[PDB]
Amino acid sequence: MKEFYLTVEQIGDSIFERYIDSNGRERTREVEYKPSLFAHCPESQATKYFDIYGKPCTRKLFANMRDASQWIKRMEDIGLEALGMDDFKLAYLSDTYNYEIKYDHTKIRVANFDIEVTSPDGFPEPSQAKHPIDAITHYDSIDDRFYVFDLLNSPYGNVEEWSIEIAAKLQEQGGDEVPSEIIDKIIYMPFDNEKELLMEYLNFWQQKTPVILTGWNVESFAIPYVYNRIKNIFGESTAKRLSPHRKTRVKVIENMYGSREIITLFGISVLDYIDLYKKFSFTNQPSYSLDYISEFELNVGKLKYDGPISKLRESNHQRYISYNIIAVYRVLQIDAKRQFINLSLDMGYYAKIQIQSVFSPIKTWDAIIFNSLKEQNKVIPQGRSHPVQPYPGAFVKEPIPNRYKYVMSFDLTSLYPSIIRQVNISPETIAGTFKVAPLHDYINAVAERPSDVYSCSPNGMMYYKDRDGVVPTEITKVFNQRKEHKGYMLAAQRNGEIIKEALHNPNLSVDEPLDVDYRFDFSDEIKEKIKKLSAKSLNEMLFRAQRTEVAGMTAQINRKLLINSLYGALGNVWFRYYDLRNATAITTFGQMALQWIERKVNEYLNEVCGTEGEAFVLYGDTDSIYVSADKIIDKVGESKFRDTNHWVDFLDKFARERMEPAIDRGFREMCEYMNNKQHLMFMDREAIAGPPLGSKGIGGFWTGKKRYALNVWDMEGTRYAEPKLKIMGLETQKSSTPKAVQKALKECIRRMLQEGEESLQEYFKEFEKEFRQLNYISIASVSSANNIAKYDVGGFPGPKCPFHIRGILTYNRAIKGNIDAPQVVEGEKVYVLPLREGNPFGDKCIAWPSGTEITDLIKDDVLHWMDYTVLLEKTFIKPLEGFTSAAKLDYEKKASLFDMF
DNA sequence: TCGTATAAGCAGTCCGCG
DNA sequence: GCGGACTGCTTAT
Ligand SMILES: Nc1ncnc2c1ncn2[C@H]1C[C@H](O)[C@@H](COP(=O)(O)OP(=O)(O)OP(=O)(O)O)O1
Ligand SMILES: [Ca+2]
Ligand SMILES: [Ca+2]
Ligand SMILES: [Ca+2]
Ligand SMILES: [Ca+2]
Ligand SMILES: [Ca+2]
Ligand SMILES: [Ca+2]
Ligand SMILES: [Ca+2]
Repeated sequence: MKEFYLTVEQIGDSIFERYIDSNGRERTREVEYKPSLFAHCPESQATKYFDIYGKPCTRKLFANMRDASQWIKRMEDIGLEALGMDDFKLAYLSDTYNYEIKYDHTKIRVANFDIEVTSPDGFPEPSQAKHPIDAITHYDSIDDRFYVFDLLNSPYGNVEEWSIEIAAKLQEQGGDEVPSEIIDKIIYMPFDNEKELLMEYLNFWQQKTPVILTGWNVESFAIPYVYNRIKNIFGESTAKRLSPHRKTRVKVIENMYGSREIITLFGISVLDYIDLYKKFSFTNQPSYSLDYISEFELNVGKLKYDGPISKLRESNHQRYISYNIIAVYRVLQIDAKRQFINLSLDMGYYAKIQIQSVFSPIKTWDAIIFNSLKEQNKVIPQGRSHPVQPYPGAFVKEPIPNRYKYVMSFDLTSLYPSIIRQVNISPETIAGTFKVAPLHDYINAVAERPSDVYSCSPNGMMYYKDRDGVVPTEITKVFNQRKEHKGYMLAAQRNGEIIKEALHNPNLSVDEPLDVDYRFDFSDEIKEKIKKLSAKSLNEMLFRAQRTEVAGMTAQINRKLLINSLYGALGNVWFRYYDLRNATAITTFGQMALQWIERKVNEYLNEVCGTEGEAFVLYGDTDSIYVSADKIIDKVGESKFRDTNHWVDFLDKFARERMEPAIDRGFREMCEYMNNKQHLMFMDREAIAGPPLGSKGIGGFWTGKKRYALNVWDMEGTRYAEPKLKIMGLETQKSSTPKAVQKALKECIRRMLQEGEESLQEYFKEFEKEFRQLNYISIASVSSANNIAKYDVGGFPGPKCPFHIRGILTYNRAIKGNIDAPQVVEGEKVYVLPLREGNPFGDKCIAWPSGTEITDLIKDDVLHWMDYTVLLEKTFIKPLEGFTSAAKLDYEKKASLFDMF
């Protein structure tokens, strides 16, 4: 096999590299890597190294890395550019792995771990580590085993061994239902004392040293706790055995308001799954507890136990260990689904970076562009200091708030990256500027042509047309990878719909799901077989189709994230290629393109309908337009259509055969006007929306910018078995809105779009009547809680105190003196409830940590004093009134003359 | 919330608005 | 009570 790195570190003048050798063996080497850096040199001198602008460079080879660093400093003191890759370990990887890396994941040791710590006096601070570690479950991907380290004897209780037999049993037999598929994979090691537990853990760690280290909150909790606990018990040198090169750093993470400490373990790549989830999942969650996320991702039941977690070990050690094991498995189950580790390895090896650098697109892109340029003996510029400066972004059209019955939307593919490619926007392709007319003049094609030589953006920038810049070249590669995976995702989605249809008529028979690749559109043969399957097989196939879709989603959406972040990096001061001229060139062209095509689509439709000045485009945001199709439907007449799918097909065909060609012509003209290198403004039909044929549904509505709902029949070539609500921006989509309220509002919107006003009034009346029965958690609002101390004046609300922060202050007073009560963590989320006048809490709201039941001593009081009226008016009625007035509908039946009978 | 970007919505405080 | 000025938070893109 081809060799690949696992981890790389710089330690003084040595590179420490763990890698897989040609035989598949894990090795470690120390290399006295001599880095090269570059300086500009005279034109006369003959060399093979040039900077990105074609200026000649001389290579300076340093006796060691510290010399290179010292040189960079002296170059700053002199006031001269020190060119080249200043992160020497990236240069080492580039030198050592000068080919496309092909990695074998089966050879990479992925460790998933979780620890337990009993604590009476509240949260066990990792930096203190004052309490014993009494359980560690460590899953190893190479052995495929859960190693369980169990403390039998503690100052907080002596306990009996965990029993694998009870662990396996159903909860109905008094067991813990540890999943039967892992029971055989558990290696249980009980211990008489904490020191031997920890010593053995370290010896184990040494034998099976993680390359990738993950888990849930491992970076913020488990790793620092284990490290500091071993430190406190044995000394630093022993704690540093967690690093394979015996080097660690206490790393301070700085944010806006305060800071925390993590431990950097050299020669390990820590990918904390919470952090992976937050970056790559594209969710915003009310809580980030593992139970909550597991429930959301996997539909698994919450881990059940009585009493505080501080008493679970001594009261039920059996359950204590089993839940520790299960918590580790849950992260693996989430990864089997979401596949973020796979993604991180793909991105990391592609860029030739430390795998943990996938969190940073700036680092990812710096390394991709460096390797790309190195290939041509080109030399990257030095990073520079820049002041943070605002710059303009996308255009968003102000919609007329209204119902909109028939809507067809159109969307530009991967817009910002396409702009970069079309215009040829790169640090080294800048050709100069041209005198800019107001944007409106370009949109209406009355402005003078910017250039007859260069490719232009309406911000005034001109770019070379002779060759592609390194940014277009490298963004195109990842764009093309994204395209492949999105193709797989949509095929899986279309395949899902095929299964949902067949599920309407399941066969009464025993059979097995078809062995198929859901990444490809089902053939005719597969379609026939599906029509003959049982519901049990169809459901398993639907589950599998949907897992394939999710896998594709991860792969495609995060490649899209990476390429859109390359645009965003052009507007970040820490990026090597930071240039506000390039960032603005991109955003300004985007603005032009959307308004240009709006004008075009309007002109085209006014023509085919034989009108003038009619607004067919009702809305647009950044890269997408929404076309009112009412007139198109009316031109054939609703009565001519057999069913919903009939007009959906007709619109599909109108969009494909008539509008897209007009849209294409309009963008090709704009490409010529701007003299761009390559036409890449590809705008395709996205959504087809409208009410069910023969219903009183309104189809869709907008309330304002970034706030709308559509009843969608077809999305990007996926014809739904059942219409799908596409709701953007409205309270149903906000994590701050109560769960039960999101669900109720969503159903109000469903009724509006699919059934009409009367149906809506039916549902509202019932919800209003019954809502006081809803679980308090389901009707709690959610908010992040920043700067709690700032607004805390002697335990009371300071000036301008935010409503949710007031809740927390109320809560804090209610749990005063109690170090066992859950504390609200700064920067984390809270549930928030209003409180009726004259409650014992002494204020108008209370807040407690999200994902949790509120502590038992105040629960009854909260439940008794909860202000249901305020709750209803704020989270439900106000948003609903917003929706309905926008749509010219009433949620309550207005009195009429018929009330006389 | 360490980790690419801007546009823009709504809740809530504070206080004006004769 | 509603709006603007502003903070806080959260979406859409
Ligand atoms: N997370 C982000 N970071 C930076 N820029 C973004 C981000 N999301 C969107 N944008 C900008 C760049 C995008 O090209 C543009 C429109 O985005 P969006 O409608 O999500 O899809 P897209 O056109 O980028 O890809 P596609 O439509 O192919 O899925 O807005
Ligand atoms: Ca736990
Ligand atoms: Ca699209
Ligand atoms: Ca798009
Ligand atoms: Ca059938
Ligand atoms: Ca879009
Ligand atoms: Ca097309
Ligand atoms: Ca009480």
